[PDB]
Amino acid sequence: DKHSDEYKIRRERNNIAVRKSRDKAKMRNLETQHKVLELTAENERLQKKVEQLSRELSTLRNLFKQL
Amino acid sequence: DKHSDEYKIRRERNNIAVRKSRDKAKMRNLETQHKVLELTAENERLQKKVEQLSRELSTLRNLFK
DNA sequence: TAGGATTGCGCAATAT
DNA sequence: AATATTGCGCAATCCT
Repeated sequence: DKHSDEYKIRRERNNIAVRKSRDKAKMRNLETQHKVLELTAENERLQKKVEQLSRELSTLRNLFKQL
Repeated sequence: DKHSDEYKIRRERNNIAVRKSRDKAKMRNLETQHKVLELTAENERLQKKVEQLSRELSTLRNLFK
């Protein structure tokens, strides 16, 4: 009975739930995009640290090897 | 007119476009989530590398003493 | 069995 | 013209 009164309230409740679910998912996506930005900045920081330490170590090893 | 052949083909083509558009968005969102997993693992790897390089530096510097 | 959460899809207005 | 998006909503199904 798609004309019923009860039917309409059931549909209204689901429509409310749908918007809530969609909002939540779209927010989760936005949070995830933010996480990528955050993780990328951290990845760049770590890359820089690894390079710096690698050069420091290579220089020290060369010193010992030049004895 | 919903009986119009033009209408019928209009709906058929739009339904294809709507589905395509929605699949592309779901794909983009899944990739973004994937990148989080990727970067997380990579950052973990680099951190371990940082720690390893530091141990190697310490070991060598101990030779001075 | 009830009832909210998720998901896929259609429609039609609207944008490109 | 034709395809791409998107607000609104139906219905099935998943989850409590």
